[PDB]
Amino acid sequence: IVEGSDAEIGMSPWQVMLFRKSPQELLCGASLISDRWVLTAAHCLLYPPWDKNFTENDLLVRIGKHSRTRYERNIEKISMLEKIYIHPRYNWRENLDRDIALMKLKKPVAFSDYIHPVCLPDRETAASLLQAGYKGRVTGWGNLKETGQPSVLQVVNLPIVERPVCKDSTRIRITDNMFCAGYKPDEGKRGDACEGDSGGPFVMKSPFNNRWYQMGIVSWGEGCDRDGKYGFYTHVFRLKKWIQKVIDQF
Amino acid sequence: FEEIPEEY
Amino acid sequence: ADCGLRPLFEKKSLEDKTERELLESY
Ligand SMILES: CC(=O)OC[C@H]1O[C@@H](OCCCOc2cccc(OCc3cc(-c4ccc(Cl)s4)on3)c2NC(=O)C2CCN(C(C)C)CC2)[C@H](OC(C)=O)[C@@H](OC(C)=O)[C@@H]1OC(C)=O
Repeated sequence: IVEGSDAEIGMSPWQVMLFRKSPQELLCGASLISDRWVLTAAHCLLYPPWDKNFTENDLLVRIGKHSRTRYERNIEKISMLEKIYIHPRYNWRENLDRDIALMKLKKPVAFSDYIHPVCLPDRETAASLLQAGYKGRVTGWGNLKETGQPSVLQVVNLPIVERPVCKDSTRIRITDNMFCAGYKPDEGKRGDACEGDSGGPFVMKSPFNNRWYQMGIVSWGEGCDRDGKYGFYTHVFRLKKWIQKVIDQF
Repeated sequence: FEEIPEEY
Repeated sequence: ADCGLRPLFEKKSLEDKTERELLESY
């Protein structure tokens, strides 16, 4: 995260770190959506251009963390993957359309003060909150700049951007399954996700029921916090039927 | 990165 | 069920330091 702040303890208790066994390494963010299911971006798991194609046993999830590097004994919980599922129409060849995957945990985890699932949006929540100018929050342990890295989880609040502005910021052909967020050049604030933040959550707090909803997945960006560029996020509600499919089925 | 418990 | 309600914040009626910025953007 670029131009974020250090998170408060327990501020994002659904945040999950995707962690490589060897070398023992931060790969991506992710999110806890129940006691045995983790949501992330497809490209954290399968990205042919980087030679990335992870199997289950290559990866761990670490839940309840705050420190990027330290093993947070008696706080974090390290979990192993039973199965990885990638949206079948995930497009890695072109624009990262349907950049979404589910991970099924070997064992259900106990919730705690630092471990707690986020809500997934329903149609009405999406239609209400996913509006240009409304802000969400992105968290992660990714890099502090393009260029380096944080000691603890970073947080930044970013506004959702009008779709035509998203489209005119890039040569990439945007789909209806993604949205963009970030401040425009003449706005006073800046901030962006950066490398190592992908697969983490873009959340919003409902003013109706006070609950946190995961509206996006950190998907891609060209650079980090460049003027006139914006981060792109997988549109979680648009893919919810696929989510519910998988879950009412494994 | 701090080494994790081998058990995992 | 109790999704999205944080043990250390919503479950204790405590606000985090920047959540107001989101609610204000609405
Ligand atoms: C539509 C498409 O295929 O776009 C590909 C272009 O991609 C261009 O290069 C990327 C420029 C900025 O990139 C970074 C430069 C520095 C660092 C970069 O990644 C760090 C990063 C950032 C983030 C996030 C920030 C905000 C988030 Cl939300 S996530 O996460 N990781 C990037 N990002 C990329 O690498 C991505 C790679 C993935 N693609 C997907 C949309 C498919 C987007 C960029 C090619 O230009 C070249 C050669 O570098 C361009 O080549 C040309 C000019 O045609 C490609 O055009 C092609 C090949 O079609």
